[PDB]
Amino acid sequence: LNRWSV
Amino acid sequence: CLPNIHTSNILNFTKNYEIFKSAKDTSNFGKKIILNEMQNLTTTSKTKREGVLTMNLKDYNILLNQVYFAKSLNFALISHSKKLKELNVKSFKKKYKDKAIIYYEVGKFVLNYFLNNQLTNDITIFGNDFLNLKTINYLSLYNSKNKILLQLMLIFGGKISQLLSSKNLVKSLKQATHL
Amino acid sequence: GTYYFLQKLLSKYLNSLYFVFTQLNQKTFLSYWLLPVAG
Amino acid sequence: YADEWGFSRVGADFPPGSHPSLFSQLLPQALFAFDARAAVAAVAVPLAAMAAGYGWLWYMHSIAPVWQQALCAALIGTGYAGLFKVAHECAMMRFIPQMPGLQAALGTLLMAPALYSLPSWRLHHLHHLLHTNMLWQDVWGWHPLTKVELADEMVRSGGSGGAAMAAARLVLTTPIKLFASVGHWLRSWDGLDLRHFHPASYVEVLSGWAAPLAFAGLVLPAVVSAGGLSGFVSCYLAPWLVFHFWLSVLSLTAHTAPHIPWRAEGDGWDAGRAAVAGTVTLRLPRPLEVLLNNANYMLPQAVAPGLPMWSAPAAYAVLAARLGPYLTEASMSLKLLTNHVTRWQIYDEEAHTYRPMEEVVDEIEADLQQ
Amino acid sequence: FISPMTPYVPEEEPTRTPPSIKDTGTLRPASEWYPQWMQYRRREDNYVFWQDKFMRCSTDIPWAEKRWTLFSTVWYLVQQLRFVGTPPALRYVAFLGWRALMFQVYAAHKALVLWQCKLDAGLARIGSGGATATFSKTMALRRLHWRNSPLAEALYALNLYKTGRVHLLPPVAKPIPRPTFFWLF
Amino acid sequence: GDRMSRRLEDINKAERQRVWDAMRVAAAHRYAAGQMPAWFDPEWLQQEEAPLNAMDRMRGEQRRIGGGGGGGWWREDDPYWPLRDWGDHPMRWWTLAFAAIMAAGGLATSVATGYVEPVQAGLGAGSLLALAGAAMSDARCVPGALGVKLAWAVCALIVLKEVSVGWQHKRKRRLAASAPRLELTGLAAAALCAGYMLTDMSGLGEVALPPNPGAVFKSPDVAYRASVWQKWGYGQVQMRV
Amino acid sequence: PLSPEDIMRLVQQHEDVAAAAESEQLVAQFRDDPQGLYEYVNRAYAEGPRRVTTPISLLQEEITGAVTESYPAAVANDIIGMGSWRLKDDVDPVIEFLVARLEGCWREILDTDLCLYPREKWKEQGWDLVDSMDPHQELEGFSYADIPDPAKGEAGYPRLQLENRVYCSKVFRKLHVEVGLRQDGLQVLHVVVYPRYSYDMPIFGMDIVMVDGRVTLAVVDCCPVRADLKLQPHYMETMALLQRTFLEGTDPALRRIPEWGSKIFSPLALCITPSGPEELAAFAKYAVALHRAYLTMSLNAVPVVAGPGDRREAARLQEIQDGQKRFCDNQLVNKKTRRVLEVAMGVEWTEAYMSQLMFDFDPKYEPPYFDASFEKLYTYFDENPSFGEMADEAMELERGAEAERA
Amino acid sequence: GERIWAWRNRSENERWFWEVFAWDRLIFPILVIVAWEYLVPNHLVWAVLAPLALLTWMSGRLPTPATPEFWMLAYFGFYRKVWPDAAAWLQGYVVPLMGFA
Amino acid sequence: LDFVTNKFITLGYIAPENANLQSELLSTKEIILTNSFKRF
Amino acid sequence: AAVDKAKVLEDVRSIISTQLGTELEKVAPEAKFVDLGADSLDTVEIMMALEEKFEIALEEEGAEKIATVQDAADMIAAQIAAKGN
Ligand SMILES: CCCCCCCCCCCCCCCCCC(=O)OC[C@H](CO[C@@H]1O[C@H](CO[C@H]2O[C@H](CO)[C@H](O)[C@H](O)[C@H]2O)[C@H](O)[C@H](O)[C@H]1O)OC(=O)CCCCCCCCCCCCCCCCC
Repeated sequence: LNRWSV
Repeated sequence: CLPNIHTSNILNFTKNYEIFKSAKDTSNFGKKIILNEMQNLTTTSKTKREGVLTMNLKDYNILLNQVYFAKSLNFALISHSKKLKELNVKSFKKKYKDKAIIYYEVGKFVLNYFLNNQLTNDITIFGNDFLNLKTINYLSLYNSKNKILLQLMLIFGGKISQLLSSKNLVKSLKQATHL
Repeated sequence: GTYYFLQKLLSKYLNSLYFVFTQLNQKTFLSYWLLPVAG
Repeated sequence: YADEWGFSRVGADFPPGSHPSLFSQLLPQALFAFDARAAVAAVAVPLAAMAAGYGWLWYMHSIAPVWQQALCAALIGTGYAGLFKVAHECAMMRFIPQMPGLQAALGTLLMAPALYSLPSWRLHHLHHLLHTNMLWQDVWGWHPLTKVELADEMVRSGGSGGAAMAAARLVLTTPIKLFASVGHWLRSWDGLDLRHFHPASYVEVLSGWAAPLAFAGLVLPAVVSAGGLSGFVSCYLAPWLVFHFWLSVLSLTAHTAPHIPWRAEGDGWDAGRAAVAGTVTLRLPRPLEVLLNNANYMLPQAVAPGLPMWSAPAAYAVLAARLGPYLTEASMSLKLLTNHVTRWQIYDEEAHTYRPMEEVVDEIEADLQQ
Repeated sequence: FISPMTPYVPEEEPTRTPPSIKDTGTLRPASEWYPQWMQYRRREDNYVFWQDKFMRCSTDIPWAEKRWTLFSTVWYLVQQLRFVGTPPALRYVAFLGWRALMFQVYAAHKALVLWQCKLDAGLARIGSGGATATFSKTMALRRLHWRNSPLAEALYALNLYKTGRVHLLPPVAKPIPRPTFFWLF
Repeated sequence: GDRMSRRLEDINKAERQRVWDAMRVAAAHRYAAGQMPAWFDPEWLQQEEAPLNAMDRMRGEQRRIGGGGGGGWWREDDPYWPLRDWGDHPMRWWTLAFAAIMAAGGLATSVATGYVEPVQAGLGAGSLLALAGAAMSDARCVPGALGVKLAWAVCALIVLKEVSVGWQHKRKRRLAASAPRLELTGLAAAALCAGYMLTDMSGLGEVALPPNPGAVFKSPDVAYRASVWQKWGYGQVQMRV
Repeated sequence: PLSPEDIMRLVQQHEDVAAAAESEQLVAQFRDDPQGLYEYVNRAYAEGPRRVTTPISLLQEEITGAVTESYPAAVANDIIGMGSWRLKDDVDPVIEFLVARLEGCWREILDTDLCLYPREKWKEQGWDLVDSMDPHQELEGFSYADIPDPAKGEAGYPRLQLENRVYCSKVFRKLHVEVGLRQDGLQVLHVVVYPRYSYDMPIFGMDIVMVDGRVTLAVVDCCPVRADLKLQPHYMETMALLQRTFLEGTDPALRRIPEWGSKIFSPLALCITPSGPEELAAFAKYAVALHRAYLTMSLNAVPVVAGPGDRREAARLQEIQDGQKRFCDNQLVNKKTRRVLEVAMGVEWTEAYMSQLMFDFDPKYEPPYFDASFEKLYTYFDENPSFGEMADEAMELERGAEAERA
Repeated sequence: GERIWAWRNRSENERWFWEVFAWDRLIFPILVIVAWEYLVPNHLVWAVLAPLALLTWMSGRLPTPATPEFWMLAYFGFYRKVWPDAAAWLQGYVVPLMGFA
Repeated sequence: LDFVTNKFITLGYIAPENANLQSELLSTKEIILTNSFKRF
Repeated sequence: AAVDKAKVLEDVRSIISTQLGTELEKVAPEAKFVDLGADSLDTVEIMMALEEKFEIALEEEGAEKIATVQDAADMIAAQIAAKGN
């Protein structure tokens, strides 16, 4: 999905 | 100053243990419910439902100290051990050598248990050998002759048991003044 | 218990994902146009 | 003379050292079979009687006379006593041994209307079977009031008064004695205490308690919600009391007589002397035996705990032809009931002399403290 | 089988963090930064003041306090508004007000405990005639440190009132474990 | 030295107890499967303590030396008998008494008025509270934890219904007279709820919401972090650890 | 139509049919392969080493390449041999082989319940190793190598040295091996296994007396404890079957009955004077096989309890105690024999050894035992462990990968 | 700072839920699906097929029956909007063709 | 010593076969030794 | 934990004196509180003041056996040593 979300 | 960490029991077992226990809950109280479902005189009220680790982490730490010393304790090591389990699911000299090795190990651990446990101080502790230079300096500059002799007994217990458990072959070899 | 030994005697016979949504703002802001228009 | 109390065929004397399962070899293996027609009849005939009674009840609810309501309630209670006998066979693992899951589900579903637990019931009845006619230990059974205990609550409590000297004088001197299975049912909950039980059977005991609790929390509010107190006494409470009357009468006539003694262990108590000599077989008319599902024939089930219910009268005929003088029979009549109510109340532990309450009280009353 | 005299008391994992090393336990406010007993201890053995902050907030967190639930999801908003949503100046003046109020309520509780000692002596006279008229100072400190359950207080008071026995005390109340209801809290 | 011999001993004792509990749980699962050897005794599953810890405690102790719950003495000897650990939950007789008075009050109210909500929300909740009180008779097991949770759920539902919806038989003509409020039944159920919370509810704390990827951001376990990554839909995000 | 007499007879039928059933259920294990009671060591050697399939050993083989191997208990005790005996070098090869076989049978069959006898009874008095020239233990038990053997005629000659090994178990109150040596070539092995005073079990006995390396007396027996001096049918059948299996030839009587064994000897008791290496080998095989059969039948033995209820169990317990007392007294009045090897270690010390150790009877003293029986659980769960839900997920991923790849 | 550090170590899940999950993956998809079904006419294309295409393009995942977006489009879409029309057409064409009614 | 050696052979050991290229003791081998050191 | 028992005793004496009314001299180590004429409740108030001053929890079991100023300072110093752990 998104790298900064995890 | 950050002193050395290569300490066989203390800052290896405790270190790896808190590292392992800090990553997950590892609480299985509810899984004890099957202990209350054992005397139903019926058919049901098993398989991979067992989500409990029946392995001591001390054994994995013994392995991780046999290697890379004499990788850490995580779930990848346990998965590798499970995978290796799934993929795996003239003689008198051998007898003499095997007997010498096992009696050395047995005597060493017998001496370790007797000195460290048969002498607060409740749980059985199996202290470990390989005194380093720091330990040697502490025991030489401080403590006493008895406390040095205890470490020497810890050192020599295996050879003492090897000597005590060995067949003298002179009385089996020599046949019939000082006869 | 009172029936501890009797109960002992008669018992011994004498997919991988969650059901969650996916974010729609990872590609466009256009889904944010529905909120004020519907409000 | 022992037909002076309706105890018709009486037993002379039994030698000790014998075990009741020992006599199972007297029963041929043809009786230990599965008759599917007999099983279906044993479930269906009392269920047919219960359905007929309830259809009558929905026919005439309150326009009916009291005696007509009482007769219909007696029919429903007798049908449920037959269904409870079926559930007792399911608890004893001898109704459908091929399907233990269906056996357990059927027993629990047929014991839920009685507010009884299948695991607790089979536990207490196995305890009663292992301690049959044995003093101070059987509990789950018609343990008599011994003159020693009447003496205790007669002198250690002071004079002739007392809570257990008024409760006992109300129960074991009056026809409410024929409804003491209500007290047995209250005792059967074990205080809702799990500490009596093995820790490995906690889930079974909890589920066995929960299914009657599910009944009393779901079906009973629906009954009071569909007729009130008038629709609850006539629909559930009167059949419940009739079923408890049948259970009390069968249990009281099974193991209580002047010629049957109650001895503690080590005093001379023996399993054979307590089972195939300490059991009185109640005899009922054949429609009553069919409706009660042969629940008065408990002696062959005691001597062979794998013998199915439908073969019980045939196996009892075999045992009465084989054993001979050791068995006791009694026809169902007013004589047995009036003797159990007015005469056999207190058991002195000296010559198995069941006596009226007062006559024994008189001894421990005008003597002991006097 | 291997029954060791004393019936085995299972030692469950802790559910609450152990109280801080600067705590008083007596409803009195703790000190501002330093718990004031360090001055009566040697230097370089007072290392366990920061070794309480570590393993009270970093390394020995009980896993019952890391549980994610609906109540903790709601409570994160309260804590976030307290820490990053409210200015530290207003937090400081509210902290001063709470400190003063807690000092006042500690003085009130101390006076109440002394009056309970007087009531202890009175109930110990009515029940032993006139002989025993003292009071248990250990029980006084137990009331002050909130180590007593209300049932223990009532049982001890009744015990004084009808047999005396000042120095026969109820058991100390165990700490209340953190309640958990699945995904709710 | 000490403080590390003590720490090592406590770690060894805790790990031995964890291994013994895991071993008896797995042995239970295999014995119920009929996959056990013939020498296995299921009574060993009743050994709660680890055998080595039991032996160490034997060594230590050999080198060193109103009518509920249990008994009752009433101002003569053993005066603080209610606080003794009898094996049951403290609120067992309270929840059994509340079940009894709820069933009795519901039956009496439905008989007196004719409304069926008092009997349906009466005996129906009293049976659940009686089952919870039965399950709380041994409050050291999973049935004990489940019983206290079920009793709290029933009492919280009673409080919620009383203070949100109200009682149907208490419906009146005026809107201000309807007034769901909090009467004695809701007060008793809330007091029981507070009693459960303030006596014991810990147990089955492993059942919570599944751990977020924010939990395992600083976790030292790459396998656990990747498992949470994959379960929460991310999966293919580069870990770079 | 049944009669009280025939009800009692029917009880008798059931009662002794259960006995018959138990007896054949105990003999059936040895009925098929009696040579398996002796050739078990050779069969375990032919089985060879077992690769230890534990996850720790598998990880050791995967990383270091070192393979952990285990052996069966039979070849384990064959590797051990005599063991750490203090006098293991001066003994005869026949005595050493017999001691190794019987001690290995003890440590293998009676595992997880074999305790060492309490040291305050035999070891704190220094009776584990006694020397004739040092009766007061002035050399801390090192006299066997600290003192040279006496010269001929010189006081102390002949020197007598006795080493004892006393064990306990769940079903056995005393398993005693005594090895005695003397300068005139005489060596004595005395192995006695005592059941407790709760089992209807015979006392196992063996005495091997040899002079100058030649065996002169060899006795093996399951001495009964009952009043009629007869054994149970399983013991009689096992002894007859083992005699047929291993004795084979030789003279059929071979029983001098030297006026003292007649009160303790079983009808199938063996007391020979071996004449030939073939007869000695046959006796050694028979004796090892009989000891293994005795220990194997010890596994399913059930203790006899009494008190309330019935008194025939109390009569059986009194018969057991009387039989054990009779055996101990008959071995104590043996002073026209083996006690002559004593007296060199005094007469009062001979009494204080004979009564206290070996043949000792007491109603009130039962030796404590430690039945672990959970080391089986620990070894089972080291062989077949559970690795947790995370490892289950990892193995699921691996299985899916191999399914999609292979 | 000590209390913030303690609370930040305690929570560690609620902060990710409130910073990543709560709007973008819980509330916003629900809001846009409800808003779209409230806005667009009761048409099969506008209530099912066009939101299917738009959600697939915006999220990179087709709404499989294992996905909650499919069930939101099945209830707030097909069931709330086009199922009445489908019902009428079905009861007047297929149900008699099945022989019923 | 003999008892611990007999119970240690059956558990397993590293044979000196030189297929390559013991200070802590494992858990079952520690249970065996602690059971042997029970005494009385 | 190497508690300065001299400092602990000096501050304990100061607290005892401050509460009662005596000077620092009259509060001697071996002096009993009974000598100073602190009543039962007053002794309890003194223990409370000691708890407040040292910011520690007094060892409840054993507070009935605090007789000397030296005993009070010794129990307090043991608690100061046991606090750090
Ligand atoms: C010399 C300067 C002149 C003024 C100074 C003193 C005069 C007036 C002081 C403030 C007003 C009265 C305060 C009384 C009750 C405290 C209010 C409260 O709820 O309690 C506040 C708590 C207490 O602070 C923190 O509290 C934490 C939690 O403890 C307590 O936290 C709560 C206390 O409410 C609960 O009671 C809980 O049970 C208890 O544990 C810690 O323990 C610490 O004490 C501390 O970190 O803070 C929190 O969580 C909430 C944070 C924000 C709340 C702000 C409330 C008031 C702000 C006033 C701003 C106006 C500015 C003008 C100046 C004039 C002031 C009127």
